[PDB]
Amino acid sequence: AYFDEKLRELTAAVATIATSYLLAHVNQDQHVVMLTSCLPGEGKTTSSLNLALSLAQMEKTLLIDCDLRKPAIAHRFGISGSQPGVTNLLNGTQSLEDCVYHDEQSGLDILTAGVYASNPLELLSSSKFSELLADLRTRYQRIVIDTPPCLAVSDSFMLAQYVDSVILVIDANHTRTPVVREVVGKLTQQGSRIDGVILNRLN
Amino acid sequence: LDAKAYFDEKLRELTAAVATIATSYLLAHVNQDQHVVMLTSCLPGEGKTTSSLNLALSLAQMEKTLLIDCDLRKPAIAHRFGISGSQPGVTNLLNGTQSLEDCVYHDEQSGLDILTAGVYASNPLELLSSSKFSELLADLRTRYQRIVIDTPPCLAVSDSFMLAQYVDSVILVIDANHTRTPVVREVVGKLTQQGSRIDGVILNRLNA
Ligand SMILES: N[C@@H](Cc1ccc(OP(=O)(O)O)cc1)C(=O)O
Ligand SMILES: N[C@@H](Cc1ccc(OP(=O)(O)O)cc1)C(=O)O
Repeated sequence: AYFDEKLRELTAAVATIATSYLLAHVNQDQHVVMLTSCLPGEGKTTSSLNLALSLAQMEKTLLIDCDLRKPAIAHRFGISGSQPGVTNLLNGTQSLEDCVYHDEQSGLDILTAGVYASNPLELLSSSKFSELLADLRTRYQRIVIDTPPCLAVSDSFMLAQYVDSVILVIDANHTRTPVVREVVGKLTQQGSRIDGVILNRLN
Repeated sequence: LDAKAYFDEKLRELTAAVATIATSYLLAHVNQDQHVVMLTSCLPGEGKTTSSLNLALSLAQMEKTLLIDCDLRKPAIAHRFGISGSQPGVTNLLNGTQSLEDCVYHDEQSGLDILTAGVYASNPLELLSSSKFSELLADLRTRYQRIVIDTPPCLAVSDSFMLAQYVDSVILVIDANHTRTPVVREVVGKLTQQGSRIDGVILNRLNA
């Protein structure tokens, strides 16, 4: 049943235009961009690729899958589970060349989550992670980071230290605003600021 | 320089797709007797082919469906599924070069069956006014639950006024941003003053 997949993913794409516009033409200094939600199932992963796909039109961009717990990016580009990714780099198994997947339908570069890692937050709080991000900055104009939810784990409060912009994805049909207000509060009380929302509408 | 071209194809495709949902619903759940349905416009450039696509694709999820390209003059269907222009289709069948089996292309991403216009033919109205064209339609009726036919614009050539005799329903595709209603009212009259009746509109909105 293809036509409804076409409506869902086409809709998902337009729901990210104003966010993609702002980044491309207003805050051009925001080189590393982090997408997150308060809970699972709010459209965060498809908003991430859709954002990265459009930023790929004007800049050499990288999409990184950083939900090392339930990773989806590799799934949605039809990428191998074999394909080495982010954890592979941090663990020094493979190098960046044998890790980036190039979707040259689009020009986008994709760094998948990589093989399983039982220490996801340990890995992400690494100084091998901060070093990896610093190196990717000097190689890419834009980087888009898919993160796991803000209330499930602490990963994303950890990552936000490292990024230039946080975009908060919200299933406006179901997430309640007092929750959002609390998540915004938790970020504010450690430093990070929210630079924009994406309001998906799911059923 | 920017992503306007990328986002505008998506927005155009999304608007085009959404414009065919109510049409498809009506056919799937209200007018189930209308097995062969014809889409057309008054002029070129009104969204008619992608409306014929999405409609067929959408009917495919509930019924065994066939999309036929019958604009033998400026054909688009084959182009939009990434099918070779070589691929035999309607003209091939009418000219008896190929038979029906190694003519139909199956899009197995979607379940839809597609019959392209086929190789070029300089006798287009000649061919469609054939009897073996009607015999081809009679056979396709017994093989498909729905048949969706993309046809030429009404005011360019007369092909579609001829085709309407063979179909159970005519759907008129309209670029409501640009087509003017007295034009539409005139084309409706031309069908009204022969057999055909219009059973529904699809209102595209385009950005020339
Ligand atoms: N693609 C659909 C639904 C969707 C659901 C979940 C999803 O992934 P996650 O919840 O992990 O962000 C992505 C997309 C939409 O955005 O409308
Ligand atoms: N090519 C655009 C718009 C378009 C589509 C079909 C179309 O058909 P026609 O020119 O025959 O009316 C016209 C314009 C789209 O994919 O929606």
